[PDB]
Amino acid sequence: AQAFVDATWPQAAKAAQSLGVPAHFLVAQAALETGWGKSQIRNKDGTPSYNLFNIKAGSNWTGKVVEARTVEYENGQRKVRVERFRAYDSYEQAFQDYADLVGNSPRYAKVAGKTDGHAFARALQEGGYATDPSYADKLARVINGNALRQRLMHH
Repeated sequence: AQAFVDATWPQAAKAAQSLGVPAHFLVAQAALETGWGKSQIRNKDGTPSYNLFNIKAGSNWTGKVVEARTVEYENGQRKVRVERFRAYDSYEQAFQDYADLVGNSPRYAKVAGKTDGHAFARALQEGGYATDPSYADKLARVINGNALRQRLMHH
C-alpha cells in the first residue's frame, strides 16, 4: 500500500539514522512483517498496536500489550500459539523501540551500518530475528523490489 509507506517512512527515517541503515530498509521490514500493513496486530477492538515489527513483550515489559496469534518454526516443525506482543502509542514509538532493541542487543551487533539489503537481511537472520528459514531472502526481495521502489518515489 502507498498509505503504508506514507505513514511509516517519516518514523522509519529517525530510527534508521540511529542504526546507520537506509530508511527504506526498515519500511521494507515492516512491510514484510505486516503484509504492507494488512496484517498488523490490532487490539480486541480493532485498534492498531502499531507493532509493525511483531516484537513480543519481554518478561519485564510494562505498558500496553496485545495477546495475538503467532506462527513460529522450531526445527522442521510449525508452531501456532497466542503470545503477548508490545503495543504502542504511535508508529514513532514502535520504530524507536525497534531501534532500541536492534541497536542494543549484542546478537544484532552486525546489523547496524549495513547499507546493502542482502547484508542487512542476512545479519538480522543470522542474529536470530526470525524463525522462518527464508526470512533474509524474502526481506532482501522486498528491499530491492520494484513494489517498494515505486512507492518510495511516490512518497
